[PDB]
Amino acid sequence: MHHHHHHMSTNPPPPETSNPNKPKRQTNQLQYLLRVVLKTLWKHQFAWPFQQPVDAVKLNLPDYYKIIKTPMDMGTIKKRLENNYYWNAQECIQDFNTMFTNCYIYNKPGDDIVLMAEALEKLFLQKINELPT
Ligand SMILES: COc1ccccc1/C=C/C(=O)c1ccc(O)cc1O
Ligand code: NA
Ligand code: NA
Repeated sequence: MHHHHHHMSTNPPPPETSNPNKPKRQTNQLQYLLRVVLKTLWKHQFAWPFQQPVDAVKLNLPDYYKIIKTPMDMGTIKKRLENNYYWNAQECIQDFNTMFTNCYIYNKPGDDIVLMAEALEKLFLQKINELPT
């Protein structure tokens, strides 16, 4: 009897940051999303949980990827922007919204992590209120 001692929690593969077959563009709005929006959010005191895929193994959150089926994080977004992965600003904004929404789904109002996401989302909405063009 192994008692399933060898079945251990693992993280899923991270989201793709490059797809040569995906249509992509460099737009002023996407350049701004990288240079202004992401890079100021990245420097925020609360950015650190969001700077890379949730590592459910390290955090001992074995239920995270049971609950969250569309993970997203700013590290993935930053790579996508740097790799010219996106067709338009709205695709990138959708990834930000997914990142915040996942946090609110998995956690509860008043949790430290949710207060962090709320603060970043406030700054995010302030920054994207006006894009180029
Ligand atoms: C319940 O999750 C938290 C609660 C309070 C503060 C932070 C978190 C989440 C931390 C992360 O998600 C995280 C931090 C560092 C890292 O390398 C990977 C992560 O998923
Ligand atoms: Na929730
Ligand atoms: Na702006």
